[PDB]
Amino acid sequence: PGFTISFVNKTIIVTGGNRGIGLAFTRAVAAAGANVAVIYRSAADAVEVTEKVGKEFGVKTKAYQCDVSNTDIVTKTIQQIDADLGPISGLIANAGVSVVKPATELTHEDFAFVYDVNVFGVFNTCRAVAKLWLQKQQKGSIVVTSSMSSQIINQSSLNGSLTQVFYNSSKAACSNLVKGLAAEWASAGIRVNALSPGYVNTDQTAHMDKKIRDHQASNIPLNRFAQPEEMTGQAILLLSDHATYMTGGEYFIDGGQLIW
Amino acid sequence: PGFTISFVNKTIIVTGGNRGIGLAFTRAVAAAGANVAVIYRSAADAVEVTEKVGKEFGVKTKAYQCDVSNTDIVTKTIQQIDADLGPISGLIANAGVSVVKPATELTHEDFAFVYDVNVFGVFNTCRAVAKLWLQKQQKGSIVVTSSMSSQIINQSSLNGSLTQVFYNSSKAACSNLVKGLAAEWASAGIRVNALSPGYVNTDQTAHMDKKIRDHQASNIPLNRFAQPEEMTGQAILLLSDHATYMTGGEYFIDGGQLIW
Amino acid sequence: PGFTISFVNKTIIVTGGNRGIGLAFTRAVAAAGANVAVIYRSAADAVEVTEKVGKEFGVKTKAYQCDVSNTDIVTKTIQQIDADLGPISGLIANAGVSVVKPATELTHEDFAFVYDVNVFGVFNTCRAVAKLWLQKQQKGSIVVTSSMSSQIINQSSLNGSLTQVFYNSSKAACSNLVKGLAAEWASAGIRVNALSPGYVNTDQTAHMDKKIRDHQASNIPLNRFAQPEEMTGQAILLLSDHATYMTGGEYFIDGGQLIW
Amino acid sequence: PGFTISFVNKTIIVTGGNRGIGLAFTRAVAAAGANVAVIYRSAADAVEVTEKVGKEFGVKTKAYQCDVSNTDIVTKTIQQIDADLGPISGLIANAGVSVVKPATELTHEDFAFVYDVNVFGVFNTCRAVAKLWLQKQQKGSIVVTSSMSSQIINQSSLNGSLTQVFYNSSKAACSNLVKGLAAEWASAGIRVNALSPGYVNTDQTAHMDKKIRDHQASNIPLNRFAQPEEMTGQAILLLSDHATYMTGGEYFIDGGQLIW
Ligand SMILES: NC(=O)c1ccc[n+]([C@@H]2O[C@H](COP(=O)([O-])OP(=O)(O)OC[C@H]3O[C@@H](n4cnc5c(N)ncnc54)[C@H](OP(=O)(O)O)[C@@H]3O)[C@@H](O)[C@H]2O)c1
Ligand SMILES: NC(=O)c1ccc[n+]([C@@H]2O[C@H](COP(=O)([O-])OP(=O)(O)OC[C@H]3O[C@@H](n4cnc5c(N)ncnc54)[C@H](OP(=O)(O)O)[C@@H]3O)[C@@H](O)[C@H]2O)c1
Ligand SMILES: NC(=O)c1ccc[n+]([C@@H]2O[C@H](COP(=O)([O-])OP(=O)(O)OC[C@H]3O[C@@H](n4cnc5c(N)ncnc54)[C@H](OP(=O)(O)O)[C@@H]3O)[C@@H](O)[C@H]2O)c1
Ligand SMILES: NC(=O)c1ccc[n+]([C@@H]2O[C@H](COP(=O)([O-])OP(=O)(O)OC[C@H]3O[C@@H](n4cnc5c(N)ncnc54)[C@H](OP(=O)(O)O)[C@@H]3O)[C@@H](O)[C@H]2O)c1
Ligand code: NI
Ligand code: NI
Repeated sequence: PGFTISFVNKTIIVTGGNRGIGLAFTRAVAAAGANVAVIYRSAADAVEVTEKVGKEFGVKTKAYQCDVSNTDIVTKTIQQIDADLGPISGLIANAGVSVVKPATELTHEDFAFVYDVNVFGVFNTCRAVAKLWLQKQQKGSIVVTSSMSSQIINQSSLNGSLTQVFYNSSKAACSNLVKGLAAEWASAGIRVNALSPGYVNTDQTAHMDKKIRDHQASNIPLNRFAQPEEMTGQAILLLSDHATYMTGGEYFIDGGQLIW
Repeated sequence: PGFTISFVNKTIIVTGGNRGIGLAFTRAVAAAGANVAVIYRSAADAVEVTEKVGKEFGVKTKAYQCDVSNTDIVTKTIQQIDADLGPISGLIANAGVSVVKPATELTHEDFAFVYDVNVFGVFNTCRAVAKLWLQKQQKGSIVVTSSMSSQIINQSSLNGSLTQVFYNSSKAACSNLVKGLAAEWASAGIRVNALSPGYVNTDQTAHMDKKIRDHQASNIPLNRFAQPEEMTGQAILLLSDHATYMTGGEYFIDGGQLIW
Repeated sequence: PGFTISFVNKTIIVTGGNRGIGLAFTRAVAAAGANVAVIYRSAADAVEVTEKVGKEFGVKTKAYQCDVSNTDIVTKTIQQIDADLGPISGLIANAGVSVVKPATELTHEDFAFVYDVNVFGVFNTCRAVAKLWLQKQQKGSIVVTSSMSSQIINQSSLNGSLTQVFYNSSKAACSNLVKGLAAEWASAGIRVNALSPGYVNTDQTAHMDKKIRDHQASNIPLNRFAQPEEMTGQAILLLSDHATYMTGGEYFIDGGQLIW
Repeated sequence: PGFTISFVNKTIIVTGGNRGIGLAFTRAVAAAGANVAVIYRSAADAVEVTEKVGKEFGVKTKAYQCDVSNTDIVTKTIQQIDADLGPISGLIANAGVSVVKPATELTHEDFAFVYDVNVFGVFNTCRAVAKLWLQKQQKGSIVVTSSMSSQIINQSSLNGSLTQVFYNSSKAACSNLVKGLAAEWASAGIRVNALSPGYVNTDQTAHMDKKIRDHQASNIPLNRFAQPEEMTGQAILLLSDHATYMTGGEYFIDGGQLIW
C-alpha cells in the first residue's frame, strides 16, 4: 500500500525550469510520470539540461526560448506546446528575477524589469493556458511560484533589510493575483494556487556574501536553507486531483521563518 | 513511475478518528499503509468502526477511549499506543467541537467545553507525543486540524453570522499554538503544522438548516461543501518526509472561500 | 484649528486600568475628558491610584474590584458602573496575564489561568457591556488589548522562543473573538476592535533578564521598546466617532517588528 | 480637556488630493491646521478646489500638476513644493487607478497603467520625499492609500468577482512596499504605513452599476459604503506624533468586510 500520485501521459508546463527551483519542479513532476516543457530566457545550456532530464526519467521533454513578459511569444509557445504535447493538465509559473539596491536608488527600469517577469509574466502564462482550457473546455490546475517575501521583508543583517522592495512587493502582488484568477476561473473547474518558498539553496548562494547568508540562516527554526528538492511535494499535491477543494490559496514552505 | 508516500510499518495517531473528517484521515493513512490508533470520546460504535478500517486496508488498528481534555488519560493513552503499536511516527490532532449560540448568551461552561478540546486538547495531545519522542530521541510530524474559521467568521445568512464565537476564536488560538510548539520543538526534529478546512459535508450536514447550508454553499467559489476525503492529501504530505522544510505553517483547504 | 476628540460627559471602562498599559489608557481617556471606571483584581493601591487620576484630570473616577473571569461579578459591576457613571460610552478590555514555561511543562491549570483572563475574561467583559447597550438601545465602542503575539511567537534569544505558548495563542484567540463579536453587534451600532502592542516598557521590564530585553529590542526596526503612552492614540481614535467605519479590525502598534 | 492633534505650521502633500478620498484627506489635514500641497494629474478644477480649501480653513494651499508615474516630474515637483511650502512634514500617497475587465481580456497596456500609478507611482512619490528628508536630515511620516483589496477579491455579484485582478494585486504590492520602505527608512526617523479602505462612496465608485454596489453593501456588516471623511481619522493619527511606534503597518477601515 501507499499514497500514490501519477502524472503519466500528462504534460505540465514549467517556466524557468531549466535551472534553479524550476529544475526541481521539472524533475519532480517528470519522476511522477509527466511530460515537461522547460521555458527559459537565454540559458546557453538549457536545451541540453532539459534533454538530460527527459532521458533520465524516461519522459517527453522539450525546451523553449521564451520571455514570459512577451504576450504574443507566450501565446504562441503555449499554442505550440499544446501541439507538441497537448492537452495540457497543469502549469507551474516559476520564472522570477530580482534587483538588490537601496530603495532610493531604484529606477523605473528596475521596476519594469522585476514586475514584467515576477508579475506580468505570471499573469501572461496563466491567461494563455486558461484561455486554452476554456476554449476546449479543459480542466486544469495552476501553481504559481511566489515567496514568503510576499509577507515579510528579508534581512541582510540584524534589523537590516535586504534591499529589493520591488521583489518583495511583486511577490505580494503575485500571491494576490493567484486569488483573483482563481476567483474568475473556479466555475470552469480551473484551480489556481501559490507556492511560496523560504530561504533556498541554489548555485548563486555559494557566491553570495557569507556574512549575509549566515545571518539569513541565523533566524530559521530549522537552522538551514532549504534544498530546491524540498519545494516539489506541495506542487505535486496542488496539481494532483487530491486537491479539488484547494484554490486561491497560498502554501508556504518557509522552514518556520514566518513563526518569528 | 509516480509520486509515492508509504506509511508501511509506521503508526499514526488520529484523535476523533472514528467519524467525520477524522475517519477520512484514518482511512487515508490506513490506505497509505500505516497502522492507526484512533482516539475517541464516547461514540458507541467507535471500536467497531476502527476494527473494520483495519480489516479493509489490511493494517493494525486499535481504538482508545480518551478524553483529550484530560492530562493523565492522554499521557496514559499515548504510552499504551506506543506499547501496542509503537513507535509513533505521526499525529493528527483532529478532535474538535463547537457551541452555536448568540454571543451574549454564551456561558463559562460553553467556553470550557470548546476550549478544553479545541485548544487544550490539541496542546495536551501534542505534548504527550512530543514528550515521548523527546525521551526516545525520535523524530516526528504533527498535523493539527484547525479551520478556515481561524481567519474569518462564518455566515448563516446574508451578512449574518453563524454565531459561535468560541469556535472561531479557538481555531485562531489553535493555529497560533501550532507556531508556538513548532518553535520549541524544531531543534528536536519535530514538525508541527495546521490543516484548516473550509465547509465540509458530514453526517451532520444532512440534518442542518437547509437554508443555512444552502446559503453557505452559495458563496463558495467551488459552489459546494467539500467531501471529507478532500482534506487527506495535504495531511499525508505534511506527515511525509517530503515536508521536511514545512513547520509552523497553516494550510487551508477552503475551496476558495478565503478569496472573498 | 486642529483635530480634537472630546470625551467630556462620557464614561469609559478600563479593565486592568490601575497599572501598566491599562493605567496609560485610563490616563489618556481621562485627559480627553472621560469619566473612568477602573476594574482591577487585587492591587492594594488600586483605589488610591484611580482617585489620583480623577483629581489630576478633573473627571469622575471609581475603582471596582472585579475578577473578569467570573460571569456574575462582571454583570453586577457593569450594572453598578452604569448606575454610578452611566451611560457607558466605551470599554477597553485590557486585563491580561501570562505563564512562561517550556511547552512540555505547561499544565491544565496554567491553561485555565491564562485563558480565563485573556479570552473568557475579554469575552465576559465585552458581553456584559454589550448586553447593557443592547437592552438600553445605546451605541458604543470596544477596544480589546491583544498583542502582536497574535501573529508571531516571541524570542528570548536568537532563534530561541520566549516560551509562553498559551499567551501567544490566547492573543490570537482574542483578535479573532473581536471579529466574531463585531460581526454580531454591527447592526446595533456597537463596534469592536483589537489594539495589538509590540514590546512595551513597564515596571516589570526593569526587573527582567537584561540579555533577553536587549535581544528583543535588537530586532525591532525602531530600535526600542515602546512606552505605554504610545498605545493610547490608537485607542482614543477607535473609541471616538471618527472611527465609525472601523470594526472587527486589529490595529498593530509594533514598532515595525512584524515587518521581519 | 480633550485629545488634540495640531498640524499648525506643518505641510502635508496629498497625491490625488483634489477629489474623492484624497480631497477628504486634504480637508481633514487643513482643518487640523496643516498647509497642503495637492498633487493631481489633469483635473481641470483642481486649482479652484485646492484654493477653496485654503480659504475655508485659513491655511496655505497650492495645487501641482504632477504625474506620479514620472520620475523627473515627481522629483521636480517635490523640489518645488519644498521651496514653496517646505519643510514637508508628511505625505499621503493616495493617487490610484483601476481597470475592470475579465482577466482573460486584460492587456500589458492595462498592466503598465495600473502598476505605474498604484505601485511605481507610490514608490516614486515616497522616494522623492524620503530622499529630500534624508538629504536635509528631516523626520517625517508617510501614509499610503492601499485598499482592503490587498487581502481579498471584490465581488460584483453573489459569488461573482469584480473583475480587476490588476487592481487588487497592485494593492497587495502596495501594502508590502510600505513594509519594504518602512524597513529601510526606520533608522532615519521616517515612518511609512498603509491605510486600506473598504468600499467608499466617491464619484468614481459611483460610476459602476448600482446593482453591483447594492450587492456589495448587502455583505458589509455596517451595511453601507463609507463616506470619504471616515478614512481621515486614521490618517491624521498616523501622520501625528502619537503614532511614533507605528511603522510598516496596514490599517484597515473596512466597515467589517474582512470579518467574512
Ligand atoms: N532562491 C531563493 O531562495 C528563492 C526563494 C523564494 C522564491 N524564489 C523564487 O523561485 C524562482 C526561482 O528561483 P532561483 O533562485 O532558482 O532563480 P534563478 O536561479 O535566478 O532562476 C530563475 C530563472 O528564471 C528564468 N527567467 C528569468 N527571466 C525570465 C524571463 N523574462 N522569461 C522567462 N524566464 C526567465 C531564467 O531562465 P534562463 O536561465 O534561461 O535565463 C532563470 O533560470 C523565482 O521566482 C524566485 O523568485 C527563490
Ligand atoms: N465539519 C466541518 O465543516 C469542519 C470544518 C472545518 C474544521 N473542522 C474541524 O475538523 C475536526 C473534525 O470535524 P468533524 O466535523 O469531523 O467533527 P465531528 O463530526 O463533530 O467529529 C469530531 C470528533 O472529535 C471527537 N471528540 C470530541 N471531543 C473529544 C474529546 N474531548 N476527546 C476525544 N475526542 C473528542 C469526537 O469523538 P466521538 O465520536 O467519540 O464523539 C468526534 O468524533 C474538528 O476539529 C473540527 O472543528 C470541521
Ligand atoms: N507588557 C507588555 O510588553 C505587553 C505587550 C503586549 C500586550 N500586552 C497586553 O496588555 C495588557 C496589559 O498589560 P500590562 O503589562 O499592563 O499588564 P500588568 O502590568 O501585568 O497588569 C495587568 C492588569 O490586569 C489585571 N488583572 C489580571 N487578572 C485579572 C482578573 N482576573 N480580573 C481583573 N483584572 C485582572 C490586574 O489587576 P491587579 O492590578 O489588581 O493585579 C493587572 O493590573 C495585557 O492584556 C497584556 O497581555 C502587554
Ligand atoms: N473609492 C473607493 O471605494 C476606494 C476603496 C479602496 C481604496 N481606494 C483607493 O483610494 C485612492 C483614491 O480613491 P478615489 O475613489 O478617490 O479615486 P478617484 O476618485 O479615482 O481619484 C484618484 C485621484 O488620483 C489622481 N491620479 C490618478 N493618476 C495619477 C497620476 N498618474 N499622477 C497624479 N495623480 C493621479 C487623480 O487626479 P486627477 O483628478 O487630476 O485625475 C484622481 O483624482 C486610490 O488609491 C484608490 O485605489 C478607493
Ligand atoms: Ni514575522
Ligand atoms: Ni474574507
